[PDB]
Amino acid sequence: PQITLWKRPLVTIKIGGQLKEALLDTGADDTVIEEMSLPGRWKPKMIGGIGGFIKVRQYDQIIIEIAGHKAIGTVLVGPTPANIIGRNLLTQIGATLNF
Amino acid sequence: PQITLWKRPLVTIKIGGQLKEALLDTGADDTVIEEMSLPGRWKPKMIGGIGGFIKVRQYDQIIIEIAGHKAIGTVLVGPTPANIIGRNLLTQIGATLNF
Ligand SMILES: CC(C)(C)NC(=O)[C@@H]1C[C@@H]2CCCC[C@@H]2CN1C[C@@H](O)[C@H](Cc1ccccc1)NC(=O)[C@H](CC(N)=O)NC(=O)c1ccc2ccccc2n1
Repeated sequence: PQITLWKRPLVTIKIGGQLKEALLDTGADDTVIEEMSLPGRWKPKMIGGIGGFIKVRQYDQIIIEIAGHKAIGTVLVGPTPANIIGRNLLTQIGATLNF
Repeated sequence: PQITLWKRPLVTIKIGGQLKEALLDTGADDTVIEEMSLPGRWKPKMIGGIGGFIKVRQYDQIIIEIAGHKAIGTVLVGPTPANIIGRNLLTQIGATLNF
């Protein structure tokens, strides 16, 4: 598909057995998902945005479907205002920015 | 060009006649540049990211070249951790996401 940028590039994702809407984000190194009760072990992390840092839980090898494309990788969970799909997963679904 | 996402999508911009590096950022509504002297009228604004909100100077109708493509639009100048080109200017240069 092709997604224009007139509006936020939101797509449906499936993670942890739940459907969510998430932003396809070339500016994000990492994938950050709003607080949800994912099972298993995690590692503490702090990540940096425009306004400072937030505390997140780092989960590895998380199964995650993005606009119908399967992916697996690291997902950070914590108190974000948007679910964001960053480059660690955008590469897995073969996304490019084109102009 | 077609830009893959294994690395940060950094390009050269020209703003105020000065060359800078900036991130092509589909997750950003707005374009935010580090503190600089910039010819133009500005008004105070607040914008949010992960981590919270910051104060910026909003400059409208600024000429900016992005990877050799012309845009003229709103640039926010302030203590951003990084120079980001958001959707307001990505749309001007005809950028899309593809997968
Ligand atoms: C997600 C994370 C891994 C932490 N990465 C980042 O946050 C990196 C950090 C980099 C260094 C600091 C400068 C910004 C760049 C790019 N960002 C990605 C970048 O795409 C980031 C992702 C994002 C989207 C929505 C909400 C929050 C955060 N967007 C932003 O920082 C832009 C800034 C702007 N235009 O005003 N924010 C928004 O466009 C935006 C939209 C909705 C919101 C609702 C509530 C609160 C804040 C909201 N911010």
